[PDB]
Amino acid sequence: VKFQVGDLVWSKVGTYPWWPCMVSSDPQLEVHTKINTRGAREYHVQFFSNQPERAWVHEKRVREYKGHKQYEELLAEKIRKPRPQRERAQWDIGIAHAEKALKMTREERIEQYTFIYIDKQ
Ligand SMILES: Cc1cc(=O)n(C2CCNCC2)nc1-c1ccncc1
Repeated sequence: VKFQVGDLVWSKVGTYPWWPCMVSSDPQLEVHTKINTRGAREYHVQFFSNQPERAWVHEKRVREYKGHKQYEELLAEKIRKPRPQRERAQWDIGIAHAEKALKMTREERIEQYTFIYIDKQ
């Protein structure tokens, strides 16, 4: 376990670009990390965005978030993929939240950003 609740990370999931996240406890499993069905470690993350979403992400697809300018370094891990405008606008919102979160303590971030989960009736 390298990440704890409230840690800021970048996550690379499916078709999406590296995305700013906050590690959090899964509302059902009450853990922020687990070993998956293939025996690999995963972390539970909240994606910063105007659209709250969460996911379990494989540890190899998670990186410590040091700042928005680290994005170029992640791509370096000349040819470049373009990015759709709608997705870029959502990513810019997520980054603005991540940058604000970076200036907070882990306790302040947990209070400010942890999602509220409502059971579907
Ligand atoms: C980056 C990203 C990766 C991902 O796998 N998902 C899924 C989460 C679960 N629901 C279906 C999308 N959403 C996002 C995302 C994108 C923009 N705003 C919020 C979240």
